[PDB]
Amino acid sequence: KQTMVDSSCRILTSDVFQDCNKLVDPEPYLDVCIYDTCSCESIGDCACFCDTIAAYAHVCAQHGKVVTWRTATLCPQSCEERNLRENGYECEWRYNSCAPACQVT
Amino acid sequence: MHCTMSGCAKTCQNYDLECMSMLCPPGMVRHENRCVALERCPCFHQGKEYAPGETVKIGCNTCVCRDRKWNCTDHVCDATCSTIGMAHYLTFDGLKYLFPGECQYVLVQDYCGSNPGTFRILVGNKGCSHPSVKCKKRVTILVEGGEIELFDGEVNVKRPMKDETHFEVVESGRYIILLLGKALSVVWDRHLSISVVLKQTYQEKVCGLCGNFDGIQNNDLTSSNLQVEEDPVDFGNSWKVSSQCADTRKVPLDSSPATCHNNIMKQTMVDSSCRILTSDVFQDCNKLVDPEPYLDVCIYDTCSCESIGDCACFCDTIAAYAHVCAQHGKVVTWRTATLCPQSCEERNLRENGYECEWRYNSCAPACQVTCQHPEPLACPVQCVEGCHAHCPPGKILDELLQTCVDPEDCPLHDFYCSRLLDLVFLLDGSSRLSEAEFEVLKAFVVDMMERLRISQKWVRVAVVEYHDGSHAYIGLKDRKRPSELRRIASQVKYAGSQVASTSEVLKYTLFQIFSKIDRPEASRIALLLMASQEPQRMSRNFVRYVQGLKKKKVIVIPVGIGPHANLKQIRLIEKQAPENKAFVLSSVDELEQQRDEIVSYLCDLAPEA
Amino acid sequence: STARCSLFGSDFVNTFDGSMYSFAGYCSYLLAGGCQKRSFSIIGDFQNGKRVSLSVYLGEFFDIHLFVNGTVTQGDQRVSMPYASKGLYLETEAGYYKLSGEAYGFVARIDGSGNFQVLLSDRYFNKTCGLCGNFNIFAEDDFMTQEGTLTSDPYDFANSWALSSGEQWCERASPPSSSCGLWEQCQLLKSTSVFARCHPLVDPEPFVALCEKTLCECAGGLECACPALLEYARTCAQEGMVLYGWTDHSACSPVCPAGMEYRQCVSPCARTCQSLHINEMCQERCVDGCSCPEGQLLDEGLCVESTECPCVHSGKRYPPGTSLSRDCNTCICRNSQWICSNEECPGECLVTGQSHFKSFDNRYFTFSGICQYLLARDCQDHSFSIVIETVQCADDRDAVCTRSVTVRLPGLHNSLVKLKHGAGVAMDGQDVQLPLLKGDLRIQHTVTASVRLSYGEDLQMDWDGRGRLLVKLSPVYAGKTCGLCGNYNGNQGDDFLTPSGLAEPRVEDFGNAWKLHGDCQDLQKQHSDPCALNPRMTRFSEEACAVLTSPTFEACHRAVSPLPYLRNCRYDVCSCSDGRECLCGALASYAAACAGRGVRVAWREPGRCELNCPKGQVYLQCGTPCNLTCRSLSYPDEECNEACLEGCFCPPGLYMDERGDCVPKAQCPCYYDGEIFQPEDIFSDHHTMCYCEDGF
Amino acid sequence: STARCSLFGSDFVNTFDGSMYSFAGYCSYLLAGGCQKRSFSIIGDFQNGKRVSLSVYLGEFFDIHLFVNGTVTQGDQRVSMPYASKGLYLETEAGYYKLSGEAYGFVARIDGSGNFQVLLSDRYFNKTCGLCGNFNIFAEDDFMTQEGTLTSDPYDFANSWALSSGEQWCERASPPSSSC
Ligand SMILES: *[C@@H]1O[C@H](CO)[C@@H](O)[C@H](O)[C@H]1NC(C)=O
Ligand SMILES: *[C@@H]1O[C@H](CO)[C@@H](O)[C@H](O)[C@H]1NC(C)=O
Ligand SMILES: *[C@@H]1O[C@H](CO)[C@@H](O)[C@H](O)[C@H]1NC(C)=O
Ligand SMILES: *[C@@H]1O[C@H](CO)[C@@H](O)[C@H](O)[C@H]1NC(C)=O
Ligand SMILES: *[C@@H]1O[C@H](CO)[C@@H](O)[C@H](O)[C@H]1NC(C)=O
Ligand SMILES: *[C@@H]1O[C@H](CO)[C@@H](O)[C@H](O)[C@H]1NC(C)=O
Ligand SMILES: *[C@@H]1O[C@H](CO)[C@@H](O)[C@H](O)[C@H]1NC(C)=O
Ligand SMILES: *[C@@H]1O[C@H](CO)[C@@H](O)[C@H](O)[C@H]1NC(C)=O
Ligand SMILES: [Ca+2]
Ligand SMILES: [Ca+2]
Ligand SMILES: [Ca+2]
Ligand SMILES: [Ca+2]
Repeated sequence: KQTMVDSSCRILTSDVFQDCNKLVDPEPYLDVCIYDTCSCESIGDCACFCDTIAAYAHVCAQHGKVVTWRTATLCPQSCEERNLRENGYECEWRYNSCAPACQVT
Repeated sequence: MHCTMSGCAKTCQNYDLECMSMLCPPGMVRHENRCVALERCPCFHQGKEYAPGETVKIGCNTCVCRDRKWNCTDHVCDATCSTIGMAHYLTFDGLKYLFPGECQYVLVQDYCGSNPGTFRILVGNKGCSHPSVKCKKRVTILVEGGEIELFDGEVNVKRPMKDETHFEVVESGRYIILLLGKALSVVWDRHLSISVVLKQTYQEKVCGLCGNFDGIQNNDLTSSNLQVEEDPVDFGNSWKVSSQCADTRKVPLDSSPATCHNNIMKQTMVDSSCRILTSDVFQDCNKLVDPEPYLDVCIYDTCSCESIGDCACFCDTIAAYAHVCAQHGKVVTWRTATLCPQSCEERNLRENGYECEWRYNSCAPACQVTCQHPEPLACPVQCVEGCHAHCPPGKILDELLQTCVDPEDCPLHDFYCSRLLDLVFLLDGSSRLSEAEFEVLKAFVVDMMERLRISQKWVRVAVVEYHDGSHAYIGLKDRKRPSELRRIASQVKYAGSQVASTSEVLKYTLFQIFSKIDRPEASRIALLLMASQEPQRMSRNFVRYVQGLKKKKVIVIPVGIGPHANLKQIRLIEKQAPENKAFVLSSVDELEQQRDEIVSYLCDLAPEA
Repeated sequence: STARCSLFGSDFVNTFDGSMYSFAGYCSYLLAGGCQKRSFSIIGDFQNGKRVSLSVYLGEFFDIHLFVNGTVTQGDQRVSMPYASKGLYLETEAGYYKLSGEAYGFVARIDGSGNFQVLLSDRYFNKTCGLCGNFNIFAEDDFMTQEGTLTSDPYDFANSWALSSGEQWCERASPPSSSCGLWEQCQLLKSTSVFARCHPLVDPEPFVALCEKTLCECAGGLECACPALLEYARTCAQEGMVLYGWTDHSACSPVCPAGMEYRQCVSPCARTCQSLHINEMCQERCVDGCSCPEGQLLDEGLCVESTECPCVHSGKRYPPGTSLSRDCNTCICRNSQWICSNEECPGECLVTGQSHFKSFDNRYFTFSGICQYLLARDCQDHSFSIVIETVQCADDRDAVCTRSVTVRLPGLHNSLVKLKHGAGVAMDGQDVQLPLLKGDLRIQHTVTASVRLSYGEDLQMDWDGRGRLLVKLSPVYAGKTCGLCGNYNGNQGDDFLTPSGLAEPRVEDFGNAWKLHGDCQDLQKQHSDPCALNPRMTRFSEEACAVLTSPTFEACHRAVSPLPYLRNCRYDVCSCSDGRECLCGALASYAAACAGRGVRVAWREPGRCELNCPKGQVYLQCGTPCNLTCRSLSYPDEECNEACLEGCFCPPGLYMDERGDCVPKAQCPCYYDGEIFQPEDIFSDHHTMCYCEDGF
Repeated sequence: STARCSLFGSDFVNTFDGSMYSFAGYCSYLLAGGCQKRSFSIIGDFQNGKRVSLSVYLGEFFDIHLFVNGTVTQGDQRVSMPYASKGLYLETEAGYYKLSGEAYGFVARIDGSGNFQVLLSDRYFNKTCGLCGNFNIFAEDDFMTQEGTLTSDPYDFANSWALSSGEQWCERASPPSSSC
């Protein structure tokens, strides 16, 4: 199980993050990922696992290393609930690897 | 007896039952505190009331309420076997059981007993149980000389089958579908829960981890050696394909597997995680379907990969339950961004940019008309969960373009006895006949079944080895064709038992075959083709059974074969009635000689229509 | 798309690239693995220069050791073969010990002579290192050290790949001393036709050089040549040319298990006495090794004739002609298969504990509605009807049990028999002295003090007076029954049938549909696992009921599945008026099912559920009932065939009196015309003159 | 939006709805808890008529015992105060032994004299049962038995809420005599 949590947290060392892993150290966030994936074992998706990666992705985006780390299998976020509106299924919402903060609203 | 508290008439539901044993005119019964005619009382199902002439559907069958009872159709519906988890199977008969295993096992095959097999389906957990990947099962389909492997989410026809014109591979929602013929199909969840669907033309012909497709759950867990096992592990180990591979370890029911095994607290957090199956969205399905097996599977497959989110173990069990609910017509809107979400946005990120055509659906129709599938198919399922393209009217989906497009785009013998007879052949499966001799006894039975008008009218036949129990290979009520019945009679196996109780086979014919006379017009006769003595201590009831058979007007013909037939029992049968003519033979070799006078004696002792 | 390495003979190694060298090991050394990143490590273990084991380590999380004597160890624990864990499969193939990991992309073997070999998939081409070399087109760029240098010295290379551990820290090994009519035996590789076939594929010169080296090293006779010839033949086989004659064009025969013979191109998917046939869909290449002789078959590693093949059942082996039985049916072993009887057997409906049920068709369920309920009736001929009265049996709402039973017998002039709490009986409302034999009906005290009832041969019942009822029917009633115990048709799948003629998928609506009275509440939901309402009870309920799955019942676990009884036990102990009594009742219920399958369990002990007898009686786990009572002396011609059973019995020379006391035969009273006479009583009359002696 | 229960003096109980009675307990009894589904059970432990411990069970996954002498035990292991686990907090407040679970929606205390008190959030209004009563505007209807009937008798009520364990099979309590 220790090596399950370790290998599961190897997402932080995968080639999509390796560009960020120059400017930012993955090891502290990986240690948090170990601790959190001990609380939920999920290889593909659970809140503690996904949030510690999403926290690293947020730090990377603050270093300008924006990263498209999620997939339809790995920690998917689905916005399709917001598309269903008074027009029916209308195309406006999507997951963005980073939305610009505090847009005019 | 201190008491803290202190304090026939018939109603629509109770009228058929006993009186309470602890109020209306005759021919009348209460409903809603009013006396009413019985022909106006409702029928009950799901605990709900339905008026007479209301109709309900149960699977493929349907029933109308008639005189307080359900007047049903008699169809046999498409039976589904399913792998429902990492280590859990559900038979064609609905028996859920647990069987982990690292080897490759026969999920189902047609190659059962004497039957010439059309196909196999094989499954195994090869490459699971280690950190570096989430677990996936292999599948291997071996229909009519072909081979299709399903693995790593992909379909691979590794060998073309002898006639591809009956074969289709399909995808719908998140499910792969394969149609292997008019009567065989597969639905594959890429996350472990493999499923197989059979029409009524297969039934008892198939065997494997899926059990044998019939009404009878209790005759599943039949091993490949044909013995029913009390333990699912021993049953499943018998269906191991690779001879040298390790048998699954038998273990007690520890409170839960794997990550829960030490951790009772976290096991209760798994239990609460699985309570999605009992939430208000599922509770309407939980009337028609029992959530308990799928919840137990969810425990096992969340104690494997402890989660409240899409590990391959957990959300699979609820997707599978939702799928079964949707096949019962109870679609369940269970996924959310809070729990097991799916995103089809990668399908809308098209070559033109982001454009809506795809979205998740709780169930989309399966096997749709498609540029890859230009016409409808005999789809095994009504609808399935997952990503679906909501195309505008008349447009056809192209999967490779991931987009909606315009439909312009893209008799045997001279003796053939025909008279009112029920006939039973009782065969001495002791060691006193070798298998080579028992083949002659079988041939004798079969050739007499060439010389009789075998049917439910005229001559009915049963064939029964006893071998120290009783073993009907054919019963009088078996409506199969005469060439099929002769085939089965020739396929009667050989026990070679150390003992063969003549008395207990007489007991079996007296009480279980002739349980009631349903053909008062027919004569009924037993050929007791006996070749072994009983040990003396067993014989004590023999006269009671033969005289009971006389009371039930069954003629017993003792055909004593070889030196080891106990002549005492032969003559004791003759002593009951003149009709009970014995035959006594030095070997099976003169069974085929005496066959003429035997079969003619049967026909002399049976009346014309 | 594969390469092979081997460690063989005395000291020799053959790389994945066909470079050969000699190395006497004293450490354990990396043979192969991922070189830049180590997904797995394959380790050669040595002692005193000799090989002793091949060990595979997977990441750092798992390791498995396979010894040259066929012992296997996982971590530090010895494990029996065959074995499979963490994606490795460890097994016998062709009589030789095999260790496969093709998920990781390797397979390895140890032969009977102790030669190792390893095969790597092309996944590791130019990406592996260790004593087996670096797996690329060159053979001369092998000997790569862990320092990343080449070396001209095989011992610098091999010691560079030494791996110390907490078990031992290991010295740098060095070449052995040397001082060098057999030499012609090595020249077979060059001279002799079967070996000469392979010269276009494998150069003999290294193998004959190594052969001459083993002839220098080895103290034996001509057999000293054989490892080089064997490894040449295996190299040719890897290059795709099998040397079918090599072992009889030469004196060299490899070691094999008893009754097996060495041969080339043994098939994978080897047939056995226990294995179904793959009809050639094996789709894998043949190997060298041991085979059974033609027409003989392997069984559990020994060769046996196809006529000798045992059958397997209950995890055990039985010779052909062996008869087993399940209930009334018998199964006879013939060839690989059991010839199993197909007759219907007596149906045992049960109600027990906190209203747990077993159908006649063996379906277990729990219902716990409170009413009069129809348990079991002949719905065709109405020859009998059995009804149960269920009540709440503790403060808990989930504690519901049978208080009393009612049997209606229309054939017995519509008599009504009530079986009361405390094992009393009333007939047509009148309390009766229990030994009753009028008509087809018989009622009797069981040695358990349970009421037993019989109604011809075809119905029997056994009521404990404490809410346990067992109902037995003969196969005459098969398919005819109705009520909570179902239709007795051999199928579980329709036992939840109801008077409306449909099967309710909910046990609640099923049971509700059999309630006899309209003012009884419909059970809305049945709360399984009631330990939530008394959490104090759950720790004991688990710890105590786990005995059912402990080794004490292990003989029974394959005769009757314990799982329904364990669920029933935990429910009973968690939700009843005294969990100790409910524990003993649940354990007795499972032990009774075992005895019904002919397995007797010594489950009682001073720590739990001793069946303490009244004075003068003695407990027996199995005693014969038919000769216990003085009535048996008084009616010595009566029929009695009942099996040996658990209870309290008089000591072997004494009979049981009306007072429950145990008396010698001379002191038993006599029973005549249903009327009771003391020892040595006389009576004389115009019809008869009689006297009481020896209880008769 | 809260109600209070108390067990005080020698033998006395005060319900969430203000009904009061004497009960010389000899076992352990449900004071309060989720009645239709048991998220937690709050348990009063007695010996020889005296109170000895106030205990809480959370589902079946965790159990905590607080004694009138200030000893605390989790499962069967003694644990030092203050303590916090499974969303419970167990601490001194105003010199008195406090057990809080306002995530579950309750708090409980033992004072220096050994009087228990238990407080439920409005979450459990008309949804609780035990010796503390049913927590509704009515008070005459507090003596609801586990069997589901309103007894007139406080010992029938309290014994109806007795909970046995493998260590402690509950004898039925009955009113002690007095010279009064
Ligand atoms: C939104 O997402 C796209 C990719 O999907 C990205 O290129 C873009 O920078 C994001 N932000 C905006 C404002 O479009
Ligand atoms: C169903 O109803 C029809 C019409 O009354 C009748 O002929 C048939 O026997 C009924 N079958 C059953 C099973 O009730
Ligand atoms: C898709 O989902 C909707 C509910 O959002 C449902 O009504 C509909 O039947 C589903 N299928 C199709 C083909 O629209
Ligand atoms: C096999 O050999 C090892 C040492 O090489 C030893 O520890 C083990 O006991 C041996 N096993 C047997 C069965 O002799
Ligand atoms: C093997 O790998 C090395 C790098 O370690 C590389 O320089 C060399 O070209 C490779 N050889 C082949 C044949 O791929
Ligand atoms: C009853 O029979 C058994 C043998 O079946 C015998 O051992 C026992 O002594 C007998 N009992 C009496 C009282 O004679
Ligand atoms: C507190 O009371 C309990 C119950 O009498 C007892 O087991 C425990 O030892 C006591 N602790 C101390 C410190 O006296
Ligand atoms: C309390 O709950 C019962 C149901 O158990 C209900 O009938 C009653 O009206 C409720 N009373 C109040 C005041 O909410
Ligand atoms: Ca079946
Ligand atoms: Ca090389
Ligand atoms: Ca049935
Ligand atoms: Ca109140």
